[PDB]
Amino acid sequence: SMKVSRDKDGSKVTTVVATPGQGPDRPQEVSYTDTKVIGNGSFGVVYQAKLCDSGELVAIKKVLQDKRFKNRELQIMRKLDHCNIVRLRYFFYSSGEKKDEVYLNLVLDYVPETVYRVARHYSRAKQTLPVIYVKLYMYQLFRSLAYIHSFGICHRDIKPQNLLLDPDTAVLKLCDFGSAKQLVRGEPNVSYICSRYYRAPELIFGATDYTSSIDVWSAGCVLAELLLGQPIFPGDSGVDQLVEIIKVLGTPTREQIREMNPNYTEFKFPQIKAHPWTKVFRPRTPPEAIALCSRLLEYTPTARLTPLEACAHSFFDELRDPNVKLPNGRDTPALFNFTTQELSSNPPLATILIPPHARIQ
Amino acid sequence: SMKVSRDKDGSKVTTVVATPGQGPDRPQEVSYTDTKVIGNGSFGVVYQAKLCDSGELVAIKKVLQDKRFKNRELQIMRKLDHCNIVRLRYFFYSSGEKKDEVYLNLVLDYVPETVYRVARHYSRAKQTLPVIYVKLYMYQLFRSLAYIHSFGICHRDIKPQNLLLDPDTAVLKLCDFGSAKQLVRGEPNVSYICSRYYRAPELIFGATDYTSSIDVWSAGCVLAELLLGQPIFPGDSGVDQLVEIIKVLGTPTREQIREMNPNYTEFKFPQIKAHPWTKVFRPRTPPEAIALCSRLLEYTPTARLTPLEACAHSFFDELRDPNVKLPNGRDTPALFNFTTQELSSNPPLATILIPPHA
Ligand SMILES: O=C(NCCCN1CCN(c2ccccc2)CC1)n1c(=O)[nH]c2ccc(-c3cccnc3)cc21
Ligand SMILES: O=C(NCCCN1CCN(c2ccccc2)CC1)n1c(=O)[nH]c2ccc(-c3cccnc3)cc21
Repeated sequence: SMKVSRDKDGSKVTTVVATPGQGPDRPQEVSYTDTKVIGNGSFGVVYQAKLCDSGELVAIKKVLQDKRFKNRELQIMRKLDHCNIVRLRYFFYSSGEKKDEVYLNLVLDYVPETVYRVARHYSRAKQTLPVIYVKLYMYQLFRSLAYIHSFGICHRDIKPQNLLLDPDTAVLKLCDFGSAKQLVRGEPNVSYICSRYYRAPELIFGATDYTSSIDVWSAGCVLAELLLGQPIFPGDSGVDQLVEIIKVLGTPTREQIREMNPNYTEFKFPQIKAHPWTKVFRPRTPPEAIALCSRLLEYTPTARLTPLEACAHSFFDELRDPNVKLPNGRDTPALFNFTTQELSSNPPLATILIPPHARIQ
Repeated sequence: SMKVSRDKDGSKVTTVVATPGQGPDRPQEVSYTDTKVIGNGSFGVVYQAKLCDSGELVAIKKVLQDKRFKNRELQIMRKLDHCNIVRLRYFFYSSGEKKDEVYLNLVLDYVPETVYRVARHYSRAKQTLPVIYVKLYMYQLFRSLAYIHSFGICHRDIKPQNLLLDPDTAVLKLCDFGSAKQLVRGEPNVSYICSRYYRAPELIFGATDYTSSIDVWSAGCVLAELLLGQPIFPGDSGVDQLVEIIKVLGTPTREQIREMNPNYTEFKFPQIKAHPWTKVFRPRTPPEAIALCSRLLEYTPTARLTPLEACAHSFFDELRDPNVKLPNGRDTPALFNFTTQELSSNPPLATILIPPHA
């Protein structure tokens, strides 16, 4: 149930009874106005709304609730609390019209921009993003992957449209968990997840025993695209994307093929040597960025860095400098407030991850 | 070896010793001029050129040759001869500076347009291609699939970009055989072929025991797109594409899933009723066109029409009318010159496929 009403200016106000996303189940009376759509697609609509009291903007994600099982994205978002993941404020059920069908409404944080839109403005104007921002956005993405992976949860759809940005504060928040799943060893998972251009090679080869290192592949593809100004592995079909990977990574050995898809899909590729990564990027591209990519875009899934090991990479050393500032002069966002959960994959890395000036009493 | 030279007006002329495509290996001296790149991508470059002895335009596809095996696309082109398939006129090998790497060059026919660019012109102008042209193109596409399927060959990349058009003559020619493979029962094949928007469901579910009916699915996707003015099953991911398919066809039954990919990817889909096909298209969309789409876009790969059965669909009856003509006044191109090879899937169909007046 929801109660539609209005104000003196006919401004029109919706009031629902929602459950808070985190914390104990204490229903809340939430009133919002100025509902406008911000793109639909597949799952359903994603609306923007203004909360009547605080005036804060929020997002509402309206999808159709299956009456059999509870919604998997709901169950994951409720376990998550991290500064680089879009927060689930409230959720409530409703019905559009008659239908006899129930809708699930996820009330999330609003963030004005996406990496996709930002990187597209620079690419249209024949330029690239300032490396300080590429460091800041990549770091916060790797932080969010390290957090969700600590729970065994794989995003399975890392792409620039899923990376929200506050331009003022340089904050990045991972969004869209409608494909995320907990990966349990020995259970099979569908291989048709993840968007084209960002799918790991084991996904293209149809493997169903893939681990969380697919997200790291994807992130490596986001980084290279910020550096190149265009997708590094484009293609309208599996075969085309493989060709563009071979061009960069070289032909995969019989051993590397086994690590990806042990089924061996029974295909023979043209034998091309390894493109020296330094020849892939612009001349002034920082060597440490090229180093990070090569360690993320690996054939062998287990040879790829983990998210936590990526943050500790020398490419992010400038972020650990005590004097680092945003170009507009503000302080950087929270970068070093790691929890025990985040660090659980490798707690000794906090000797690098937490810089000395951050542990000053 | 290729001998670069010039004419006497300052034009630049290339002369190679090439092997005719469809014949005994007996190389000739071919010369051409006016080399223009018309697009590359993945495989390599695709030029356009003019034969010095006839001024005929030709396409040259240039790929890199693996010294291990022979090129699979060359081996297929040499066995194909159909009026709705781009002919391989000659082929020859060449280099390019040092490299120590050999390039294969396929001299193919030139056709000035594609179904993609023509479609895109009507879409941008908020019109739909007139149904006569949708019939003509779809029909010749199905003849070309009926032919190649009769050799057990699957194209595996049926999309509008690969459907060449001569606009004056209304001739369509299939092209790009760089993913084509003969499909033998019991041998597996890679599931990562075929462009997005046009991939059959068993491909999205990663099956490797698929048959030629993947091309028929792709064909129906072309048909729906020409009717609608945009792709029917868009999506940047397999999940996104399957949702668009569930929207139209309804939730696949546990039976239909086993027929597609018996492994069962292990996924649960939302339960959506079948969208009545007549509510997918514009109001004035011919019911026969909708009827043919429903028989091409089937979950069960064996429930789909074969290319030859689709040629005999009532949607193409106007093409077998003795008085049909093109909108520009010319006669329709070859449509009924079937061969035994082409009809071998189902010879009884000749009494429909070849009208009394041909
Ligand atoms: O997309 C989110 N902001 C994007 C804002 C970017 N412009 C969009 C609207 N406008 C514009 C658009 C087009 C042209 C011109 C102007 C101005 C800013 N989101 C949030 O702010 N909170 C979210 C929570 C979940 C999801 C989401 C995304 C995908 C799948 N599932 C959930 C998205 C957001
Ligand atoms: O595309 C073929 N005509 C299409 C011609 C259309 N242009 C003309 C216009 N425009 C352009 C206009 C102005 C400036 C720049 C460009 C480019 C496209 N082809 C033929 O005519 N013969 C073929 C044989 C093989 C293949 C092929 C393609 C891909 C993979 N493998 C084989 C294609 C053709």
